[PDB]
Amino acid sequence: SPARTAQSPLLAKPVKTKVVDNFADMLVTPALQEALADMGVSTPSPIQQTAIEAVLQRKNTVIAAPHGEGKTLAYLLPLYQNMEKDRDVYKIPLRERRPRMILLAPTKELVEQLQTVCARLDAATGLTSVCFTSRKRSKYHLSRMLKNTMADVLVMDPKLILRLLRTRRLFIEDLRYFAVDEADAMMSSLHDHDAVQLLMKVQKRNQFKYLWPVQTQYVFVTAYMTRKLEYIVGRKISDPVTCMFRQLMHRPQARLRHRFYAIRREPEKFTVLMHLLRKNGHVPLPFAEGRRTIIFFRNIDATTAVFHQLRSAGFAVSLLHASLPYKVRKEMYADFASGRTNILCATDVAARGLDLHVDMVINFDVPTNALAYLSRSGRTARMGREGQVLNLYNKHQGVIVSAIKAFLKDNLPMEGLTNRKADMMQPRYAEWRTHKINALARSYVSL
Amino acid sequence: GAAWYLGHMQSAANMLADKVKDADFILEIRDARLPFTTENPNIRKLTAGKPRLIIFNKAELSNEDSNRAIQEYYERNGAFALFTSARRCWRDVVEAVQRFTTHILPPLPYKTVAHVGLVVGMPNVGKSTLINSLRLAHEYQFHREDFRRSRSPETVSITPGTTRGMKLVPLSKDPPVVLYDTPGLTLPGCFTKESGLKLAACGIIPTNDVSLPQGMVARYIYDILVASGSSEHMAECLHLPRVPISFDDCVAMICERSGTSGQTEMGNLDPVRAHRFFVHDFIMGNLGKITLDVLPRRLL
Amino acid sequence: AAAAAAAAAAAAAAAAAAAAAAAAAAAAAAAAAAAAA
Amino acid sequence: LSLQAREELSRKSNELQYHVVTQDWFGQRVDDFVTQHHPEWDYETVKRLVQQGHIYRYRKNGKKRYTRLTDRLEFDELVVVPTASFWERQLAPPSGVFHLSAKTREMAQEMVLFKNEHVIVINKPSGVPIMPTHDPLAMNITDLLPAWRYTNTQTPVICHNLDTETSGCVVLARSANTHRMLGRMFVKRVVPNSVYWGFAVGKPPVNFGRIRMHFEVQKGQGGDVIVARPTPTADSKVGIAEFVVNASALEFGSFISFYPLTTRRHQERIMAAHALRAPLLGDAKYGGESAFPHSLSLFWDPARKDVPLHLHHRKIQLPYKNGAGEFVCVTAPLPPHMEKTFKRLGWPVDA
RNA sequence: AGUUUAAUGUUUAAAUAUUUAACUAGUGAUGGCACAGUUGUUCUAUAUGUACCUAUAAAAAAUAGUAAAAUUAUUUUAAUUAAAUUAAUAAAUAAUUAUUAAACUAAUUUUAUAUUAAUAUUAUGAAAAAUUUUUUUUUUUUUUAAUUUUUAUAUAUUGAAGUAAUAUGGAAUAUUAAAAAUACAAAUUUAAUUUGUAAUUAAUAAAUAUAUUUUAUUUUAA
RNA sequence: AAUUAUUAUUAUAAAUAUUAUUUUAAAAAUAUAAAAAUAAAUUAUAACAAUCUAAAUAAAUAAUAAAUUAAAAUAAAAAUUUUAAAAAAAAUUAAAAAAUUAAAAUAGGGCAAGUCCUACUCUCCUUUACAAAGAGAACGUUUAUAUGUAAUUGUACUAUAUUUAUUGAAAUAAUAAAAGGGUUGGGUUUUAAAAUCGUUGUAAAGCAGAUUUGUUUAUAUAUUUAAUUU
RNA sequence: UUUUUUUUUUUUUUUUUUUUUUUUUUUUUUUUUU
RNA sequence: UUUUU
Ligand SMILES: Nc1ncnc2c1ncn2[C@@H]1O[C@H](COP(=O)(O)OP(=O)(O)OP(=O)(O)O)[C@@H](O)[C@H]1O
Repeated sequence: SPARTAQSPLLAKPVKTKVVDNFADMLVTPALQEALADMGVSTPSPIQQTAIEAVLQRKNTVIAAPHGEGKTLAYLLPLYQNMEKDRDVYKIPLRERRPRMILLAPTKELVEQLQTVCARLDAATGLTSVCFTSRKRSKYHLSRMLKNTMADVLVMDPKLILRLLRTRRLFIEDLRYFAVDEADAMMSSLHDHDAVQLLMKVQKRNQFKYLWPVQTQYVFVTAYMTRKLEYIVGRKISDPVTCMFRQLMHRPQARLRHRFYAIRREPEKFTVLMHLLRKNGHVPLPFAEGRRTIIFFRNIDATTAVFHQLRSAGFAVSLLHASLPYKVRKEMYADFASGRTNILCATDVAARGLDLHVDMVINFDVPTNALAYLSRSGRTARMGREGQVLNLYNKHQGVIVSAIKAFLKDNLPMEGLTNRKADMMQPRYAEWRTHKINALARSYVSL
Repeated sequence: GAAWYLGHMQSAANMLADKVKDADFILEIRDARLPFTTENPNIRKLTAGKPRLIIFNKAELSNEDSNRAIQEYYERNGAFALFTSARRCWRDVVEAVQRFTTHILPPLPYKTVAHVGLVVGMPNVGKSTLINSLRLAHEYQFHREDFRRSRSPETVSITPGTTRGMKLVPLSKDPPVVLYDTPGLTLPGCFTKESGLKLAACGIIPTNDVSLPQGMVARYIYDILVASGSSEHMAECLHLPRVPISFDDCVAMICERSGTSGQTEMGNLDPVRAHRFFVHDFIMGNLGKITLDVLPRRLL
Repeated sequence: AAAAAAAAAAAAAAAAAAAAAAAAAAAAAAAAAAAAA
Repeated sequence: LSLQAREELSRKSNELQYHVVTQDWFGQRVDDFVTQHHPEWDYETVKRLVQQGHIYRYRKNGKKRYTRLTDRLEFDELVVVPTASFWERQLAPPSGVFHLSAKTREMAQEMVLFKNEHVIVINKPSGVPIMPTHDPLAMNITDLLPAWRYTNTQTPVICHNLDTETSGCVVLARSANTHRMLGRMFVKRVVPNSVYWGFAVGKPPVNFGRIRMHFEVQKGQGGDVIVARPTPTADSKVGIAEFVVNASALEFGSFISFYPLTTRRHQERIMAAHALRAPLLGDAKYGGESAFPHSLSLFWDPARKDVPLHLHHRKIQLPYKNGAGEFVCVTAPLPPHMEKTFKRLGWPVDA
């Protein structure tokens, strides 16, 4: 809001809205445009235009977009552009265990995609990237630190980076770039508070003045602007160049269309799902017939209950939650992705920023939040693709769906500083507010 | 400003058709003393093929000669006709709707749905009292709409106004011959000079006012009965020299229960207390048991 | 409501009642084109 | 509106994007930019689009700056100003995208009670319609209209369609710009703005009050009634008038004055035919069947259609004022057919 | 002359009075006796139980934890005035004002500067768009003291046959351009039209048009 | 009945006792009460008459921040305005009117939730219970057991899930509290005993030999007709 | 750890219908607007 | 499923 975010750090300070509208005029090297157009990107999206040269310069940035607006290229592309101008122009030596840039990522299925989208940038020649997740005898899989790594870009979950540090195997000594992805949740107790405690050790090294002055470029990319994200950035980071686009943000996309089903009975939530799963979809490689679809559940106790109920009813349903083993979860993902199995009984793992082909999200329980709803819904329609989200709301989630139903027909920001998830925000509406129970009555009935 | 539907009926036709396009058996409540003034204009071309159950009420005061032809007329067309004295109340008219379908109904495809009945007619000749007698008792003894009979708001107890949409009365249960309402389409108030006479003659539209004084219908019931006899026997019933020469004497001869402030030597009686008498008594079928309409022997 | 166009009264019979509402940057500070008595 | 801004976002059209070059046009007022690039629209046709929102926006940065006509351009942002090219579609683009012999050009000049540079008020003859019903044939006001173009104004526009049988006072606007202004004067008043006179036969209830009926026009000519004290809320609009029985024939007629706060059809006569069931004299459409003229010592020969409806649009308070501070009130004098029954009753016909 | 209502009365003769207004015909009843408050009567009005049904009487504390309201003492001796905001594994301080205390150095006039700790104190409430006038709330008495000028105008002539020219206060010039005015001739479709010349128009180029101090804040002396 | 107060406290007995408290010499409103007209007793009548002074004596009541005012005009403040400012010229006294001043952020429609309401299939602590065990159960009691809603209640390998299944419903027509005046719109308005008690105006201060040099004008219509005269 | 094997989540060697609004036309017409 | 504006 304009008449707000003045009484809030990280803002009241100008938001770089200087559109540059094409890749040439953002000065991205033709060795990177050839690789971009190779991917299929010709025109810069709204977030890209304005924040790619706000990080092509060394300005510490807060990229904030809606959903599927191109943020992953937004921050990553210019950082490869920047790394290339380090190793070649400055000739800053690689060294062994000292990575030029780290990337963070909340979920294991999000880490990996951030690697292949960065792997496709070997046009940024020398840059070699390695991602790492949990495994079996995985502590014996930093062998790829002893081994060839020298990896200028090291994308990993924050917790495993932190252990590589405190046990003296990583050495942020030469950390030139420090990026964070899906920071809305990563910089909070929701994940581990481990994004912080990692800024600082980096923040306390570029102000050490007894090793070379490596001013680490901090880059935060977050679809949601939470109250937590403001202060740990507005109050600690130096000159955060914001890129908020307040007239398209905290809103679900336009071409995405919503459907609200009112369900009175606990066990009736099922037929409404199979009746929804009668859209008969099947693709090459991405007794009953469902389309491309994800089903989001309140809990992994239930995400497998319905999963088996679907499967034993004849669908090719898939299953993805955290308590799965390593082989099954790896497989059960590589079936849904790549054509097979067409429907994915998922929990909130799939809500957190994943890209694929999905085209229909069933909220098997409309979530009690505005993040847990924009994150699920925002997986449906990405970069202009059409898409439908169906909401099986209940009696207990009626209020949130009394308002979601009302904010959509108006296209309003969902309480534009989202809450209830990262900033749990007992202040329903963000200010020194505890809304009144108004009156001017002054009759005060007698007996 | 509580008036009724106001407009020529011949523009309420193409909407009446689509009301018959879904109905099965057409009903009507008429007055046997007015076989074709209490009819909707389309009775001729209204349906011609839906099984009509056309009822003439108050038949005991309508003449019996004209009763035969009007009976066999529709009875030749196939559409039925039933005459009732109304003393034996509509309870027997209801029995008709229990019988006058079992013989003519097409068998229902689904064992218990309805026989959607389209009713028409003037609300003041017997159509209202036929609905609101079966509409009130359905609230207590219950067949459909399936709720606990508590949501009827304050001060209605009946709703023939402002909703009258899908509102319908379930007259019967196992052959559930339900009946519609037909928001009143009759007596348009744009009636004819003469039709208002025959209407207010029968007790229908009993309003006798500046629009229609007694002396205008009384002049009509007297000049209609130019044949003095069995009507002069109502005159002779009150000391009248049998034949009345004209309107002056007969109305003034019957001033025994009439009068106003008149002298002890020259009494100036009141001819309006004699007006209403001669008017309202013919309403009761007391004077003569004779119809008003002409009964076209031709098809029209 | 929105109190616009104040009026600073100087005396009377020497202010002309059109110069009261003058000292406001507008089409006033001119001569009333058609006065009424 | 939120859907109006949607199709605006999802329409290629031709979207004539208009750069704002460094030299000539950066700095100029937008209404100069549109009017010297798009000569097709009249300037008023350009203000409507520029203010309405079916506007020629300007786009510099990531949002659309809808603007007022005086906002000036920016220092070569190549700040495109997008203008609409194929409005026709779901948009529904805005407004602007015989002979009259003498004895008529004179007849239409004795029917003028008031004229200035902004309106013309006439005195309509009871029985001449306004809109044509026999599409080639009937002599109505709209065919007469090129006769009150006094001083060569552009064909005055009719403002409130008086009915056929209604006599009285009409208002034309002499200017399509004045006609927009004279709308707020007619629809759904709160306090009266006009006086209808009439001679209803039959002294109604109390000689002061207000009538609230809820009309419903079922085609053809259903014309329904109070059915809902609140409203049927779907097909019904209410018509409110504050009637005053000025003087009254002792018990058989009255001279009633209606101040029609609303704008409903025959609301004068249908509310008069059910203020008592005493309709207006000669109102064969809604009342009119009591007798032919309701059977009086008036001209009583054909009657069946002789007596014209004694209803007269008497006075209209225009918003244009006068040399003295008073607002102007036309006072269309009664036709002889009401001057007949007024003097036949000896009342002082107030012109 | 016993029975469900209307005016006056308005601290009234009454802490419900006089007249107005709606039906029943004592062989079945004025109190005998009887009932009582987390409940009697109950002709079922959540009406009535001794002039406020929160029944009355007695004893008591949680009962403004509540924009509640009050809170007793002149002549004094230190300052600020809207600032703060992260629910939740290893990241230097909430902020305010307040009470009480603490320390001058790489760091310039030979200038200037309220920093720190401990404790006390967390409710003074914006929704849209647009965007990357001013310093005053508070004075020990005598003087002293620098922010003051009102209004802007324009007519006549002649010829037109319904338009210009001349005079005045922007003026006349000069050329390039056009004269849609226009006037004249000549050619003609008579006349109208064709044609040119000049009034005139516009652009552009050049030379022109009037005067202080003095009434409110910059200090003393006791 | 607070009284020496609106009063025959009447269960009974009764029928020619003059059987012992009511000021004032004026006028209006009001209050009671009153000849005539559009076969009855009625009207309305806000129409004559009739009763209700003053002064003298006696004396209460509510109310009270004070003014230095207060006539009259006229602009200026989130404001609603108590004041202040310019400009005026506003005299005492008694009486009578109530125009203004001293008694609630309301009335009406249109929406949505809530309490009230009914209803149970699933909710919680009911107690009163019933059966069961126990005594060779003529009965008295103490444990173990699910019944009715009885009836009160409440129910919108480091990661990436979890803190809510746990009573369910009804234009529940009226209340309450909110908002509001392509989905969508009907409502328009402001009070019920007033000692006036501040200004106000109206009348007045009782005989003036005498209108009106100049103040100030509730003063108020200019035409609807009829019948003539050219 | 410990560094070896040729890989392995590799082991490993301590809008309306349906089977645009409104302005008080009398079907078809007007006029304003979006 | 499809007619209409
Ligand atoms: N400049 C571009 N032009 C066209 N398509 C693009 C462009 N950049 C990215 N895309 C495509 O659009 C998809 C959606 O954008 P992306 O994957 O970056 O979403 P995201 O930034 O992760 O989403 P979110 O904003 O919700 O976090 C990309 O995965 C890619 O397929």
